[PDB]
Amino acid sequence: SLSKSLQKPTILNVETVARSRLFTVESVDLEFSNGVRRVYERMRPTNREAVMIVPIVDDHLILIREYAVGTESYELGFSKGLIDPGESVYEAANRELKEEVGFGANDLTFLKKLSMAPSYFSSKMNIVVAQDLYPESLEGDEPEPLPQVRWPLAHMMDLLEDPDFNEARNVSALFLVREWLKGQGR
Amino acid sequence: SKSLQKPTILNVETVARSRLFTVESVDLEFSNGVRRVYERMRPTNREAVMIVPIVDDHLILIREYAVGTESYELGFSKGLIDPGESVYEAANRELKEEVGFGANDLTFLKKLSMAPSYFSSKMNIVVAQDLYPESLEGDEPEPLPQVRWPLAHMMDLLEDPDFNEARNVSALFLVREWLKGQGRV
Repeated sequence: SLSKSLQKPTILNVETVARSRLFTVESVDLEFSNGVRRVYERMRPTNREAVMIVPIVDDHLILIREYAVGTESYELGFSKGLIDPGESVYEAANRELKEEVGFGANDLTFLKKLSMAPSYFSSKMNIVVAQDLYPESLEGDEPEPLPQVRWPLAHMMDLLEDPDFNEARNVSALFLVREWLKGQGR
Repeated sequence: SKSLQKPTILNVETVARSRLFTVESVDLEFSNGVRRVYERMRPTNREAVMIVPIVDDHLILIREYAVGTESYELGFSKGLIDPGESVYEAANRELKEEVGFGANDLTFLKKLSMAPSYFSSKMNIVVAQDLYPESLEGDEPEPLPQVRWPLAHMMDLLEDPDFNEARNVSALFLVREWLKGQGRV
């Protein structure tokens, strides 16, 4: 038969089937274009977005060490947080830097927006590069201080040899910033 | 300056369960005495695999429905590694189920975590070459349209929002780096 365009399935029903303090899982009844019915599960859709900041000062990246309960270990990577309602990406980035690393930035650049496993989650991550930093601290919600790690741009790619850093958002960010740095040749 | 001391886990408790999700509440005591109750997805040892097939200087991508964003993604074939399978074996089987091809040359490029703050799952990236026809039945509810994308313009994928997902992006850049190594550019 004739090749045809994509046709999204119709959502027959959506029901909350489990809720924790931070998670709300929904059961979604679907009917695909070919009439096949299936029940999928996903995290309740939200429009709350995240921001990840990549600070560069004196030819070094500023990374942080942060506990992750999912793996029960310390990850090495870029500062991340949520964009509060009403805030632009630049504003959330500046606020998160101040709260996590004690600096604000006069030069913030929005490089890319990414989704993460959209089959189950609808969250987006905005990658921002921060330069021309100045000291300024804000109170965050971290239970413990976030140790900072200065990493030379010239050896940026060595971060891929550290399993504590090898997380999809960190790796995507690393390569996107390097591409951007090439643009201006710095 | 003091060394890193992981918080101590005082208590773990299942607090919600769905068909595919089991959320745990974790009581923590950081080394500075601060106490917090974090929530996470029950830790698992099960791993995923993602395959990047290359044929005649082109990437083979697939379009697949994602209920979380209620849209069609454009990207690499992904699946779960079955217990007892190596990454190579899982990659070959998934290729077969999803694109109808097996591969004689499979290379394991990288292993990545995904939001370790709440999940503990790993994603293995495998490049597949020297393909041959061979189908296996998967459990997909509808066919997965295939899209051929030239290696010479692989970075243009970053201009398609249907493709811009952290795992696809990481794999794209890692495969490009690897291609450079064989002068495939």
